[PDB]
Amino acid sequence: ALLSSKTSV
Amino acid sequence: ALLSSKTSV
Amino acid sequence: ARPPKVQVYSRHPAENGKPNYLNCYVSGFHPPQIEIDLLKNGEKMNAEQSDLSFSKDWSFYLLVHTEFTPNAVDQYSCRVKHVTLDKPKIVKWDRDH
Amino acid sequence: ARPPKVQVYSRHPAENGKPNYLNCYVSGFHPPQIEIDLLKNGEKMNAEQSDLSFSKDWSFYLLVHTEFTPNAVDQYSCRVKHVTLDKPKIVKWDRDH
Amino acid sequence: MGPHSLRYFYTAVSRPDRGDSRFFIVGYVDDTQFVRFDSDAPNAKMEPRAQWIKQEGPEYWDRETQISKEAAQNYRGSLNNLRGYYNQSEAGSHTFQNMYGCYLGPDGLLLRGYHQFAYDGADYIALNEDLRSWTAADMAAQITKRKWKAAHEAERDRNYLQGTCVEWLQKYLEMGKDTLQRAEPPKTHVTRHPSSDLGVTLRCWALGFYPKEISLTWQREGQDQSQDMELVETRPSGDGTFQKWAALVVPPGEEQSYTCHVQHEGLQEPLTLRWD
Amino acid sequence: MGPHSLRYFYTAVSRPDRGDSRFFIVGYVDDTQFVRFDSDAPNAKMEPRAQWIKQEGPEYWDRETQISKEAAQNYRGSLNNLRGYYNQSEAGSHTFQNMYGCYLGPDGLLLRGYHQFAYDGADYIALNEDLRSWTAADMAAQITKRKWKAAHEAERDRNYLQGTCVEWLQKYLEMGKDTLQRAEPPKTHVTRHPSSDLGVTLRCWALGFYPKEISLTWQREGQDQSQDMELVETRPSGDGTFQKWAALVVPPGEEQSYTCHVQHEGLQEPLTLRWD
Repeated sequence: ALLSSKTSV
Repeated sequence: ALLSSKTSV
Repeated sequence: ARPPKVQVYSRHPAENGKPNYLNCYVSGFHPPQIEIDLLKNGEKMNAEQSDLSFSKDWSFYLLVHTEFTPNAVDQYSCRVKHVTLDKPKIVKWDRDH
Repeated sequence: ARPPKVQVYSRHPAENGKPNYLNCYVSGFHPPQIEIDLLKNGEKMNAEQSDLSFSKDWSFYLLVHTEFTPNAVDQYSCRVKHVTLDKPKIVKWDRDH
Repeated sequence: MGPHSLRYFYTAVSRPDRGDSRFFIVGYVDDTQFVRFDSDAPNAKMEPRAQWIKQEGPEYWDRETQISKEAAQNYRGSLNNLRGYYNQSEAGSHTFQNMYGCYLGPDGLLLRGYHQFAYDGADYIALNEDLRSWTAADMAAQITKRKWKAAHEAERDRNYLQGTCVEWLQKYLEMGKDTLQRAEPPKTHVTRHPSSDLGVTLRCWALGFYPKEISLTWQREGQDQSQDMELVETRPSGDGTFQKWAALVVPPGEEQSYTCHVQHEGLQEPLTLRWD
Repeated sequence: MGPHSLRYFYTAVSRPDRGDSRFFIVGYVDDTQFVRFDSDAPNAKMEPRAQWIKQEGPEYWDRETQISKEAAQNYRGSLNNLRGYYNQSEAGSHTFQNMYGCYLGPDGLLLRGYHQFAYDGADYIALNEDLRSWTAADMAAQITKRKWKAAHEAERDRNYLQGTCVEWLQKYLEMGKDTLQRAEPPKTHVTRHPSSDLGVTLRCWALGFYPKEISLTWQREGQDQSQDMELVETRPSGDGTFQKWAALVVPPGEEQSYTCHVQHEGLQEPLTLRWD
C-alpha cells in the first residue's frame, strides 16, 4: 500500500 | 517424539 | 555519474537446441537513461526490459531478456549505450559464464 | 581415532569486573571418552558440561562452561585429555580471541 | 524465521527540452516485485506484477492509482523547486529518487523504518531511525528540512510506517505465502574448463535461488582461499529467482581436492561439492 | 521461510572391563536441543532441556522414557552382536552411533529422511533417501542388511519418518514458536590489535546469532581476500546462540579501506562494517 505525500520539497 | 526400534543389528 | 556494469548469461544451463532465456543485467549506473539491446549475430533481438529500479547507493538496475535457443554457431551479445560511455559497450554471451 | 579441536572464549565481550561466562568448546574427537577442565590460575574450576553429542562425520562435541569475572590479572585456561593425545592439551583464554 | 520488508522505489525524471517529467513506482515485498507505475503510459494505472496481488479488487487498484497520480505531480513540482534551490540550468535533465518501506520483526512490530531521498544520484534528505528527525545532506535540504519540519510530516510518516505499511506488509505475506514465504534452494553444480593446458578452471554454479542472499566459498581440505576465487555479482534469473557463481583455477589432476561450499536459507543443510 | 528439522542422536558405549554399557539420547529441533537421556542416571528419564517442551504432560514423558529405556537395551545387544560379527576383543571398549530425523518442506511434506549408523566412528549402515533400501559399508553390515531386510523395518522407518516425526516436528514448532521460529541476528563489531608495529589485526566479531549458519567476508573497495582472513569455526554461546569471527592483518593507516561483510537470516539487510 502506497504512502501518500501531499507535500513537495 | 522418539522412534521406537524393537530390533538390534 | 556512474558507468554501468553488465553481465550476460542464460537463465538455465545452456544446452544446444533446447529452449532457454537470455538475460542481460545492467546495474550500478547514473543517470537512469540508457539503451540496452540484445543481439543475435549483430542483429537486434526483440526483448523485454524490467521496470526501472535502483539499489541502496541510488544506482539503477535493469534486466533485458528474451527467449532463445543456443546451438553450435549462433552468436549472441548485449549492447549498452549510456552518457558515461564515449562509445557503445558490448559484452559477449558465452555459455560457461 | 580423531584428536579434538579446542576453542576457549567468553560468551560476551570481555570487560574487567563485569560478570561473564567462560566456554570451552571441544569438537571433532573420537572416541567419546574425555576429560575437560576449566582452570583459573592452574586451579580446576567448578564448571558445567553439555550432553555428549556429535556431528555429521560422527565426531563428538562438548561445551564446558562456567560463570566468570575477568579482571586485569586472572589467568584462565581449558585443559583437555584424550586417548589420542600422549599428553594433556591446554589452551589459554585471551579476551581478543 | 526471517525479517520481512515492504519497500517502494520512486524515480522522477525531468525532460526540460521536452518540458515535462516522467514518474516511476515499483513495489517490493522482500525481493519480489509486485507493482509498477509509469506516467508516460496513456491511461496510467498502478498495475500487478505478481500473480498473487491480482487477487485484490478494483477498489485497491483505484486507491493506489489515485495516489500514484498525485505523486507524479508533487514530484514534478519537486523537480522545479529543486532547480530553484540549486539555481539549476534550464535545459539540463535532473533526477529525483525516493525509497521507503518497512522491516518487520517476528515480534509483529516495525524493526526499522526508512524514508530517504536523493537528487542527481547524491543523497539529499532522509528520515532518521527514531522516525522523528531528518538528516539534511546540504543547504538546499535544510530548506526542505525547515519546510517539512513545519508541516509535521514525519508525524504523517512514522504513522504510516508504524501502522499502514506494517499492516499491508502482513496482508501481502498471507496473500502470497506460497511464494513470499518459501525459500527456494539453489540448484547447484560444478563445471570444468581448461583455462590453461596446466590451469584448469572450476566454476561452482548456483541457480534458481530465492531469496537473494547466498554464500559460496571454495575450500581444499578445510582451507579457504577467496583471495583467489572469481565471484560474480548475484544476478536475477528472469523468473523471480537469482543466480550466482564462484570460480577458481586449480592445478590439473588436483580437482578432487577442491570443495565448493554453499549456504542458503532454502537448503536443508549447507552443501559442499566436488567435481565429478 | 526455511526448512525445519527434527533430529536425534544416539550414542552407545560398552564398558567390558565394567561389563556394562552407557546409553545417551539428545534431541534437536533445528539447532536447538530440547531433550536428553543418560542410562547411568539412577532413575533414568527422558528430560526437558528447553523451556518450551516442559509444557508437555507426564504421558509424553512416560512414553519417551519407556522407549528410551528399551533403546538402551536393544543397543546394548547391538554392541554384543557387533563384537561377534567383528570377532572383537573381549576387553576393548567400542562405540555405536545412530542419528536420524526429518527435514520439513514449507510444502508440509518430508523433504528428506535420514537414518544412519556408525561403529567405532566409521560408517556402518544407512537408510537410503527413497527410504526403502539400506547401504551397507561392509560385510558385517550386509548381515544386518539381510537381518533388517527380512524384518521389513525400513517399512517401520519410512512410516515414522514420513508420519510421526514430521508430525511431532510441526507440534514442536508451534509449542516453541517464540524461539524456534525467530532468527536472532548477530550483534557485531570490529576490534583492532597490533599484531605488529607495522601489522595491525582487524577482527570482525559476530555474537548472539541463531540459527547457526552465517557468512563473514572481508573486503577492500569491493575486493575479497578470504585466502588471507583467519576464520574460526562457529562455536556455541552457551545460551542457545552462536558466535564466530573472521580476522585479517592490514597495513597501518589503511584500516578505513577494509569492510567486513555479514550475511544472516536474522538481519534486515546484509551489513558491512569498518573500523572506527
